[PDB]
Amino acid sequence: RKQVSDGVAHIHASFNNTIVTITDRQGNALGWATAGGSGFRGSRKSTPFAAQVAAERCADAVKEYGIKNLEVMVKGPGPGRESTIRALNAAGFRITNITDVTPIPHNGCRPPKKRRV
Amino acid sequence: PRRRVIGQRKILPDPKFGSELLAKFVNILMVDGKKSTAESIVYSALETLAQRSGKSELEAFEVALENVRPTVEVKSRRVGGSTYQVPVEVRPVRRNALAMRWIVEAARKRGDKSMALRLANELSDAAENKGTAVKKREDVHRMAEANKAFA
Amino acid sequence: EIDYKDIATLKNYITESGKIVPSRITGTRAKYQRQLARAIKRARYLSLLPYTDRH
Amino acid sequence: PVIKVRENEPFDVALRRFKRSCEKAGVLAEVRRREFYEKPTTERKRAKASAVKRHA
RNA sequence: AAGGCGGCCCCCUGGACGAAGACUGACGCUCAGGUGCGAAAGCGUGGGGAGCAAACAGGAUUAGAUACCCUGGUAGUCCACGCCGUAAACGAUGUCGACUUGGAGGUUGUGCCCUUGAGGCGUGGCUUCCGGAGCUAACGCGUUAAGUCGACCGCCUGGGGA
Ligand SMILES: [Mg+2]
Ligand SMILES: [Mg+2]
Ligand SMILES: [Mg+2]
Ligand SMILES: [Mg+2]
Ligand SMILES: [Mg+2]
Ligand SMILES: [Mg+2]
Ligand SMILES: [Mg+2]
Ligand SMILES: [Mg+2]
Repeated sequence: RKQVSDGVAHIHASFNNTIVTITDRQGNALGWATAGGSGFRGSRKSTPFAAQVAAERCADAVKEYGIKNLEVMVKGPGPGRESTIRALNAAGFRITNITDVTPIPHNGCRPPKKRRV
Repeated sequence: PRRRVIGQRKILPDPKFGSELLAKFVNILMVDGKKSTAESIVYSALETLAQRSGKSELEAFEVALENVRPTVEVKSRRVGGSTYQVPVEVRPVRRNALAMRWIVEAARKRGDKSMALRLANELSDAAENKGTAVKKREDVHRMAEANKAFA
Repeated sequence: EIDYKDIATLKNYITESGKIVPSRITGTRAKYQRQLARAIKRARYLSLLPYTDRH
Repeated sequence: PVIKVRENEPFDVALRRFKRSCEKAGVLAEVRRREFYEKPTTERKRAKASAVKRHA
């Protein structure tokens, strides 16, 4: 609909899932897509292939605004940390800046108990 | 094949045109150890294929095999309990070995009158890349390009 | 001999991300790697030095 | 880790330079570490065990 | 001292160690009784409550699952003042003192030698690994002794019962 061209690619890659959100330089959401929403579950959900198809679906629902250049921002671990960025460049984008924004406390909150498995 | 690093058996070339690649194909179509009734179906499907495509019996098979020839395949590997498909690039000798195998097996699943017809029409459907033989390469391409991260 | 004010000398003992660099990599004496951190922290407070590569 | 893509530099190299900037900083190292709580007796045990291992 | 103690800054304060001399003149060691300190949980009153999480509820797993896993979650964890006085409170080694080959480090003082944007030689305090004599049932310990001696105190006397 409107024009933007330069934006920000935001990705929340967690051990369970990967959320791909395409936003502008200010922080306003343009469009999004996730691995869970892509039509995968459990095991298939937390794979780099699912993170690949999420970036593919995301680029489609946003090219109506007409984006050409975007600076990637990586949050958290798990698969889809790299496979998202790859599926993004090969889809038709100029990657300006890749940044890791994984939240790291300076010893604050007590984390949950260790899983006895 | 743990310690023993073996080579490969170099089977005698074809009695007709002299190609070793065809001598492999006849051994693929051969069943119950009958070489006399195996090469007889392969030459009858070569004669009927070149006649209804425009001669060149050496090259009319070369058009049908390049389409069914794979470039990448997957290998099932249990790393941490889970089975991960690893994409591995196939060797030039094994490239044709699978391409020939998908022609014989797709023609076997056909409903034609004879194997001379089943094979000749399969080599015709693979030269235009619109059959069971080219699809087995297509599904092998979709599975290799999906697991492209664990390369 | 070490000071928080000397932000020039200090900028050599901190990473791309801002984190203080261990004595193992710096090859510094034990006594001073302490004096370093106290100063890096001191200057960090007085915004003569950052905390994170985000700001 | 902030990585700026340079002129005539490939996407392949810029990604590989970022993965090495993360490896340098301890991104996935601090995550697996802070995923669950570890008692002071448990970390004092790891610190003592890793000193024993740092004796070749 | 042990318990224990970790962002940065100030105020108050205890101990340790080194250099140089000066002063006191055995004022020392140890200690039943006694007195004080003493992790966590727990208790009382009053606040505080983000995260975590006994109990509890729900969802799963299972033959069952009053568990392990998941979703929630109360006490508690935090502050103040009181109480409790126990831990595998462990180096499972009481305190003090004297003596007895060595090797590589770590930390912290100080005496000196050099043209020094570092080292060279000593001399004290603490700490880690290996190891000699010796000791030990063996494992091991080994000048930070579990060696060789002395002073004093605690304690043991088959297992279950307890
Ligand atoms: Mg006198
Ligand atoms: Mg209370
Ligand atoms: Mg729970
Ligand atoms: Mg109560
Ligand atoms: Mg007791
Ligand atoms: Mg020893
Ligand atoms: Mg011995
Ligand atoms: Mg008894």
